[PDB]
Amino acid sequence: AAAPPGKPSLGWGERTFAIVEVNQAATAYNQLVTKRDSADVSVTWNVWSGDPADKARVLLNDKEFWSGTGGAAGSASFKVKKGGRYQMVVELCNADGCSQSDATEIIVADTDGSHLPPLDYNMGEKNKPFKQTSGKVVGAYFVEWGVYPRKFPVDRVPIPNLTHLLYGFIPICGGDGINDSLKEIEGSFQALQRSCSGREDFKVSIHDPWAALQKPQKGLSSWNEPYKGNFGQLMMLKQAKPDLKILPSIGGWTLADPFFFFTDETKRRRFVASVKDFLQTWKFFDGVDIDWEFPGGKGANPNLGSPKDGEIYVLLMKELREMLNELSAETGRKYELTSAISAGWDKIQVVDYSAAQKYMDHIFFMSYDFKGAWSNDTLGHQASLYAPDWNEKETYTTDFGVQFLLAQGVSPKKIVVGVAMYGRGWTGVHGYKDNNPFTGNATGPVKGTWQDGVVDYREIATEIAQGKWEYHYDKVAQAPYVFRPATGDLITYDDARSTIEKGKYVRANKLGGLFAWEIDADNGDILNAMNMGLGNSA
Ligand SMILES: N[C@@H]1[C@@H](O)[C@H](O[C@@H]2O[C@H](CO)[C@@H](O[C@@H]3O[C@H](CO)[C@@H](O[C@@H]4O[C@H](CO)[C@@H](O[C@@H]5O[C@H](CO)[C@@H](O[C@@H]6O[C@H](CO)[C@@H](O[C@@H]7O[C@H](CO)[C@@H](O)[C@H](O)[C@H]7N)[C@H](O)[C@H]6N)[C@H](O)[C@H]5N)[C@H](O)[C@H]4N)[C@H](O)[C@H]3N)[C@H](O)[C@H]2N)[C@@H](CO)O[C@H]1O
Ligand SMILES: *[C@@H]1O[C@H](CO)[C@@H](O[C@@H]2O[C@H](CO)[C@@H](O)[C@H](O)[C@H]2NC(C)=O)[C@H](O)[C@H]1NC(C)=O
Ligand SMILES: *[C@@H]1O[C@H](CO)[C@@H](O)[C@H](O)[C@H]1NC(C)=O
Repeated sequence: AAAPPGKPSLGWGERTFAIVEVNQAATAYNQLVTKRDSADVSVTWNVWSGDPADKARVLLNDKEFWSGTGGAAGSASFKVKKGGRYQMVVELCNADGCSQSDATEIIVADTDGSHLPPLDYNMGEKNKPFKQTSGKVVGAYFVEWGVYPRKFPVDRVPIPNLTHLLYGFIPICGGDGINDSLKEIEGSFQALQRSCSGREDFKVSIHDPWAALQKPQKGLSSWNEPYKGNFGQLMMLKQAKPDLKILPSIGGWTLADPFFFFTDETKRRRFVASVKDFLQTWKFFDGVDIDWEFPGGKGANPNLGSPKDGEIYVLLMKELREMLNELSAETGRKYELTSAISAGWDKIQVVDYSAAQKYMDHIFFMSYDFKGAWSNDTLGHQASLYAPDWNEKETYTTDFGVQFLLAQGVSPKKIVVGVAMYGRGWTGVHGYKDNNPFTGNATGPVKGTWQDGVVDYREIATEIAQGKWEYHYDKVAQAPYVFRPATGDLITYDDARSTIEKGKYVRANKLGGLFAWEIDADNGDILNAMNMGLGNSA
């Protein structure tokens, strides 16, 4: 006896939608992104000779999203708040029974990666897979510019082997006076201004929208993937490892300048609000990393810095945490507040980290760049654990900084020790005593991989193997270095031996773990060492 309505046939229209719209052709951030709180779906259907007064429903994965009459040649529009891949069906009803259209798939995109398959990886180069068993922090920085000459997109990141991924860097909008430090690097200040065009200063932006959201990378080349570039892959990343913490790092050396204006409480509040907006917009992020270099000055800008920064650093941490607290209220998620701080005691002394730590999850202790080509007559270890035998009252070492930091009353668990995946070096090192090249003087920077005076560990590791270097290991300082007595070339770096030693130090002293700058300069050796040295499972 049953005679349901005719089978609805879905008309043609849009099949992909986005809760957060991204303009694939925008240079400015304000034109690049619009966050909506829901997407907006439309479906057309048609039944030749039907009863328009029948009942109609639109079902996304067998759940109701709309309800009306439709009947014969109908139409519906409704709002979807959570992204994913949905099977869409139109259902017709009369007094006998119901009819279901054939399913059509739709993509509702959103920035927590819901619409995306998991970013998958293969261990590359010397990486060996580990399990994060130790409960220790194992972090690494990923630079935005890595996708250009460096050829290191997100998919080359060995994500079984990390607990934290720091994205460097996120800028703060500012022109002349605000962000002058960017001018030492050609194109970059200008690149920022184009990005922040029409944007209030002291809000956060994206330094390179192309790299971040528009560049095609593996898995996202199709002409309408809502999100491509770096952010796109990072979304797929949280989908392979939902527990891997991905933090946006704000500042760094050449972007830290706006922080010195946060003495102005009005500007600070705008900033914190913009970070809140940033996280609601880019949901794959898990909180905030602050990289102000440095509170009190002595960073890129020789004209910026005040003792009054130590107190600002703590109020920024208080207000940021409070923002994340109400961000958690609305989203039910947990967020991390972290920060990268100097390992020099004279910069540490500026801030009361015992005062700030109650707001923070972790402190990434920049225990590298202790020495470099910025000096011809202060040669030494760039990232050593202890002072060298030929200079016992050396204050710029991992150990000294950590002890100094703890002495403020910081809880050892929050301190995450830094490891260098790069070398700093010199050339023309002459006039040294006792076959120790550090007692002499250089005539300039070593020849660098990308930049002068800096060398990727992969480059160093490979050339040591071609016999192009004299390898030595300071067993007292716990740091390696290569030397070339001919040309007078000298390079300080971290290798797997010093890195395992930092691991043993972290564990002996009940520290938080290790992190590395920067992930692309490693061949796998060092991250293997970090994991093997913190007690993780192979
Ligand atoms: N005693 C002090 C010394 O301490 C001091 O030395 C300083 O010590 C600190 C210690 O903390 C060092 O800082 C640490 O290490 C890293 C760097 O080593 C720090 O990172 C900083 O952050 C900023 C973020 O903006 C970095 O900016 C980026 O720098 C790169 C250059 O490598 C730029 O490259 C340019 O990229 C653009 C595009 O993005 C390129 O243009 C593109 O070209 C491609 C080609 O294919 C094309 O397709 C594209 O269309 C086009 N867009 C352009 O050609 C590149 N030049 C990035 O753009 C730029 N964002 C910055 O590098 C880095 N400094 C980190 O904070 C910290 N962990 C200090 O670095 C060190 N200076 C010394 C100072 O010498 O003084 C003593 O007194
Ligand atoms: C390291 O030493 C080199 C060479 O002594 C310095 O470079 C020279 O700087 C002077 C300054 O006018 C120039 O006349 C020379 O041409 C430069 N180099 C050479 C090879 O002649 C360099 O400035 C020193 N670096 C630091 C950080 O002190
Ligand atoms: C290295 O440079 C310092 C700078 O003052 C100088 O005093 C010293 O004599 C130099 N050493 C050699 C071996 O040239």
